[PDB]
Amino acid sequence: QLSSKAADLFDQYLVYRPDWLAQWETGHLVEGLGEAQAWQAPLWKALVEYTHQLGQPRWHRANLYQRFIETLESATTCPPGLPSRVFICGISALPPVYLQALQALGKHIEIHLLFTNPCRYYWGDIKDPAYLAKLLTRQRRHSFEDRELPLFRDSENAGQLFNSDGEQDVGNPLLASWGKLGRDYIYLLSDLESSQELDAFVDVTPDNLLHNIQSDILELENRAVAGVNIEEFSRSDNKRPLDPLDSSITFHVCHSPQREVEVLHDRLLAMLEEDPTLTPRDIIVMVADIDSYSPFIQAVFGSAPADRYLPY
Amino acid sequence: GAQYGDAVPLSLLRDELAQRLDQERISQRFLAGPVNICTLMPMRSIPFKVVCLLGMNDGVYPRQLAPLGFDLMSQKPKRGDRSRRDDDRYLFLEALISAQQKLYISYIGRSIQDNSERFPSVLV
Amino acid sequence: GKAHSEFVQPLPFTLPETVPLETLQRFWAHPVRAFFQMRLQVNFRTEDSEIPDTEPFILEGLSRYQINQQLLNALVEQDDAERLFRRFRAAGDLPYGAFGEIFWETQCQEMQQLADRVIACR
Amino acid sequence: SGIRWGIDDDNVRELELPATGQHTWRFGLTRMLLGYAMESAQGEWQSVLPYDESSGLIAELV
Amino acid sequence: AETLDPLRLPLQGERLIEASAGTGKTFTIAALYLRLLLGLGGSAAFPRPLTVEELLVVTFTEAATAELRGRIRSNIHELRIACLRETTDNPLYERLLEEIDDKAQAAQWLLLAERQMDEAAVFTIHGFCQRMLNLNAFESGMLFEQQLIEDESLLRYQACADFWRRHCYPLPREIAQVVFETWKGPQALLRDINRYLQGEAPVIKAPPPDDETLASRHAQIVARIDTVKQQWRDAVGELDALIESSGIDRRKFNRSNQAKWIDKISAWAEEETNSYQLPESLEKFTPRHPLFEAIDQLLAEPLSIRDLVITRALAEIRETVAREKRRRGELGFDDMLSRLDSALRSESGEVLAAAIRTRFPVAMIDEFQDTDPQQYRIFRRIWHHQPETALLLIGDPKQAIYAFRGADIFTYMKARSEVHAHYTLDTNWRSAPGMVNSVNKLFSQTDDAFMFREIPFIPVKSAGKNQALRFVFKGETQPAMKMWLMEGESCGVGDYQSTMAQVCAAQIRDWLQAGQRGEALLMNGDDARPVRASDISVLVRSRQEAAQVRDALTLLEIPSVYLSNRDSVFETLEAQEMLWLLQAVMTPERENTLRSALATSMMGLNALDIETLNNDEHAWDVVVEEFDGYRQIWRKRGVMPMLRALMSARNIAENLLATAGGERRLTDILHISELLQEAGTQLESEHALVRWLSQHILEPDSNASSQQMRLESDKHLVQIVTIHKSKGLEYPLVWLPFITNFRVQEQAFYHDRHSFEAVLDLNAAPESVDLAEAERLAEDLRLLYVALTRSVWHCSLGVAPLVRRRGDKKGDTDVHQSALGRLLQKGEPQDAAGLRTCIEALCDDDIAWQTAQTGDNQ
Repeated sequence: QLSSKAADLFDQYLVYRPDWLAQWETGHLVEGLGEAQAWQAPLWKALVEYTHQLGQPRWHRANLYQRFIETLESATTCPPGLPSRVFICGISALPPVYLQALQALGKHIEIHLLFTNPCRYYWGDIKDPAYLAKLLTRQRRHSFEDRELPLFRDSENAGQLFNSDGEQDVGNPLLASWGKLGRDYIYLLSDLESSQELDAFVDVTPDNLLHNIQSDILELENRAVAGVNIEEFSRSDNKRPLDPLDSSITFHVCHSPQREVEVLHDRLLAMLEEDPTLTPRDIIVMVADIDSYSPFIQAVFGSAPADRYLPY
Repeated sequence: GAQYGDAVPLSLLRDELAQRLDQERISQRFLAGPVNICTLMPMRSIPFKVVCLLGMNDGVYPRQLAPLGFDLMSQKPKRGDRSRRDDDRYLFLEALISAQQKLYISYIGRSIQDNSERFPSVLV
Repeated sequence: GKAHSEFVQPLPFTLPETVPLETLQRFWAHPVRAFFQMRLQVNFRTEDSEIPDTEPFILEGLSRYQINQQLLNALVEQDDAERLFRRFRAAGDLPYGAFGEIFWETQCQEMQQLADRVIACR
Repeated sequence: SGIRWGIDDDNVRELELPATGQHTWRFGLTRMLLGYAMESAQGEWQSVLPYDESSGLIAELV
Repeated sequence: AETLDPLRLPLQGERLIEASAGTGKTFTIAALYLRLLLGLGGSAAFPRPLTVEELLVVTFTEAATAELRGRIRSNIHELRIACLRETTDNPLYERLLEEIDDKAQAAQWLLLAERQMDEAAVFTIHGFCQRMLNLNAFESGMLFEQQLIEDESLLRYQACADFWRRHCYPLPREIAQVVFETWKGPQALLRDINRYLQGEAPVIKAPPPDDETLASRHAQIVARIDTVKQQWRDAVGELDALIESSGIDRRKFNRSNQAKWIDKISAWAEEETNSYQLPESLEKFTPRHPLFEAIDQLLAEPLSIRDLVITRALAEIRETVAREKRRRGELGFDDMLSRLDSALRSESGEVLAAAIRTRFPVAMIDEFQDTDPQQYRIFRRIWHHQPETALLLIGDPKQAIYAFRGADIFTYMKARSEVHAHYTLDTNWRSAPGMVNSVNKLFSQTDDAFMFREIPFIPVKSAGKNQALRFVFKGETQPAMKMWLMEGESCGVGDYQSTMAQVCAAQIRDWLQAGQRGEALLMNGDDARPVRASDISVLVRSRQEAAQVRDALTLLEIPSVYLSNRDSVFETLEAQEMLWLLQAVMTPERENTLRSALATSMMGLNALDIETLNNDEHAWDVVVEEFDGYRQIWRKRGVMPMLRALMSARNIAENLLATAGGERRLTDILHISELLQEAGTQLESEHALVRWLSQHILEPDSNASSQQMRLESDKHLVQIVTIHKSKGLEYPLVWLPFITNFRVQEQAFYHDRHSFEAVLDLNAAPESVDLAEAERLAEDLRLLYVALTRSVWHCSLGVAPLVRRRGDKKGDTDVHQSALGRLLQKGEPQDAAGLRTCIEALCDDDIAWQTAQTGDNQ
């Protein structure tokens, strides 16, 4: 058990903290760490000593990509025997050393990153006041024009970027509460030197409740009413209204998971019946944990009679 | 191949073979064509017209995994960290923005045992 | 929906010529059970149970009822009980040693108490 | 037959229990084979009472 | 000994808050949580504010934890917006807005703390220790994956079989006879020692020597009686007692039989003739011999082997089951606490003791009645000292109804001494001022109503918002407590349960008929509502008298729902039919056992239906492929696709609905079908599910998931529920008929008045018996107090002067040996003549007493 746990921890260390392993190879400690390094360091030192003593190959991940970036820094336009073109999509979170390797590789080979985000304007963090002045350059569109974060100077030089952390006034509590990973990742992305960026965003018109939510979460504006003054608290009709027969976003409460699956079955069947143009290639359903829920899915979708049996 | 030398009791091989046989999965038919049933797959974002979720009560979503108890990176955070809690809370927003036409969210409110009370999660 | 019809129904049947005595005995032991288990050939069988987890440390039910019947049938003929005791200890349905000895000593006493007034009019 | 415990005398003595010499698989198979050999009413042979049932053409299962 | 202002509570050292019932205990912890979360209080507050991840709440039941988390979730979301608006409709938060210096820092702190609410540290006791042991692995000694189990009975019995096998078998018969006399087998032995083994092992009074073996003790007893039996033959043979009317001729025959009693050596139970052969007996009824004082020695302290056998069993069974659990690799919920306790007791884990108090610099405990000595040792070792880290305690010092589970009140009794501060809350917000005055008046007759100085008096003040709750019936009003006195001298409560248990049902029927006719009313202020046929309830002590009260109500034609239905689902006819129905699928060819399922009451056929199918061949041939496909579906997918196909194909759910009460029976099929899925996700052998079901059929365990569900909610009958399952619910009308009978205890097991340990004397010392009996007397009083935190409007009860002896005319009673009789007789033995005016003396505007009514009103 201890051997397996230590192997997992050394795999995570090798992928995330190269400099600690580089220092422990020499033998000195690293100041500022907590406990357990006093025994974890000579363990790794004896491990690398033994694996050199057995005659096994020496190269590993850290000293591999370090010398890779070192030899990619100074070379020709392209060494022979490499893929000319590549597309990379579906990326949200990778270790920063992968981005470093991609930065070193971009000087020689054409690459593309199809990064996705639920916002258009910049919503990252800040390090220093000198940082944001560098960020005031221009981003272009695919064909004709350029664009940038709104109200170019007074907002971001104003109390938007608080002195240490990021934007204290993001607005939308949904984004400000859920996008920690996205904010850190876009801050990591926006700190390169050869980064040439250009986007293509499709606007959404607000007609349904879900479209209202998407528009408000994209344009970075709040629609909440705290009710500060007496007139604001008294009036109610200043918000947007909705039609009372809308079912764009609904909710349902049950008592047992079997009853939950039955309710979803009948509701999905009713929606599929009332709407003509709805192919079952489109509807997907996600669940929290499949091993605790698949028997009931098997139950309903085996006991469904063949007259209106939908496949699964 | 790792060049061990001593002997081993049979229990190690027994439970190791048990865990190795109960490890393999099947992820073949995610796009068969009918309605798809799958977990909230990490590192995934596909547009769709109708998206439905189950099990949004308290203490189940997001997952609550304690660390190993002597981890080094858990005391000095950095930029490239990947926690399960943050991963789930990002995947929820991604699933919300991935919808196109409708949405459907459900949880469990009343315990069937004695008609007590439950609560949904902080996200919903 | 429609409710359940009553189970009892008039039934055609023709009386045979010869009937055994023990058939009448098993019928009149429990007539409803007999109607279920010989007329239309069903039996609500308690299915074959699982093996008991250990040797019986103490005896109840039929496991001592047939022992009592065998002991009474042996004692009514005024024969030796030690031979039949050896037979059961060979068969393997008695407690190991002293507990089985004490069990035999009380069971033989009670069966002899019955057998005295049994044999008083033989 | 009455078979409940482990296999043999080595098994019952390895776990530090008294050798009762009964209710084991060897005892049960010996009883069943002796019952194939003779009838049960004739008496015990080696403090084992033979088993009446298996006498016909069914005994290959033994 | 003083009240509490919740804002004015200093959070330093140790604080203990005694809170009686009818308090709103949940509405007190949240206020302290909100106060401590930001750090209000000035001179009586914590030095620094804390984030939500640094706070610890330990609670018993997950149903309580999930509700408490939601309550704090609502309170934070209210107070944050109230801080922005600066005006609040609630006086509590209006008061809390006084000390808030910054009306912009709070809006940041609360908003930042709200987003971290999902992983707030509020756990149960078992989940606390597992998380801490996983966080601190090396110094504790925990494995990293735990196959968790909870059924500690099968291993217990299996290991006890080995002890009986290896420590009873090689005895000779002359010794083993006495062993056989007391108890036959291991199954009989485990029943009387099962409750001692669980939890913490007790300490045995008068331990025998640790090497005295069975044969040595038996031979020592033999030699102990040998000298008296040898030397009695010279003691007999002289007239050393004066024969008179006091000198009975039967004692002459007694030593005439003692001459015969000098016969052998293997006889164990001595005659009773030796009891009059003592200097302490014959002198009060001369030394007379040098051996005459020896029998007085050997008849003052009894003799047996039971103490040595039990002591030799108790440690070894616990050792063996622990060894087997360690070898196979499991760990118990009753074991993790003891595993943590040893590591905390040892000196290796002082760094652990510092690390846990660094991470969790606060501690509060929910309800504190189930304070195990294992847990209290941990708490006192961690937070009683090591200052500038405070602890809070919320406790309800009475009502103590988890003694059978394992809760001990002596831990709280010890814990009250060291803690200094004491607080009490008064406001009920729940019931009538007449009820509050009744429950205050009933306990003022004698001080120290529970024989304990360590629990105080009970002054409770009613609320002010609801100071006008009145129940009016048939013109005039109705007082609070109405007790029913039994006519006669010496009658059992069984006589009530047979005859006069119908009186309560008669009053209930009169109340319902008057309520539906607009005679009775339920009213507050000036608004009123009629009394429904639902909210009236009756409580009993044990399950047996539920049958004794059900016939008293169904005779008067009111159906009654049962809430104490701890009967397992496996005991009904449906499981027995389901086993046959499922096994006939497994055997689709054997025509004898295939016909079992078609004759069932679930399937619904008739005699003419079976008769036409037995003779025909093709109708028989039809069902073969139907069952063959069912077996294939089971072998392919699972139990639910197999079973629901049968539930749908034969059109049975609709047909059962047309029958009388088929909806009542239909729920059990779905309950059993649900249980089979959690069975088959664990078990993988397809054929072994049948043997799993037949194994679970035999023993009816009373676990959680094996219980029934309720059906109706549009209307409700009279609800009957036991005391233990009557916690924290509001009841308008109650009935407590049989709260006058008792049941004395026999086994001597008490707690020491100073050490507070579980001392155990396996002998029968009456001095220890009295100490073990006083606890039983106090717990019945506590349960009586449990019975009276109900009945918002009106409460009623009965009483009966039962005398223990079979005769009637003796001039005394035995109800003062029970709970209510002692506090009504002021600690004195009285009779009916001394109790008649004692009942009527304290009656003033709150005690509407009536005589026994041997009749039927409708």
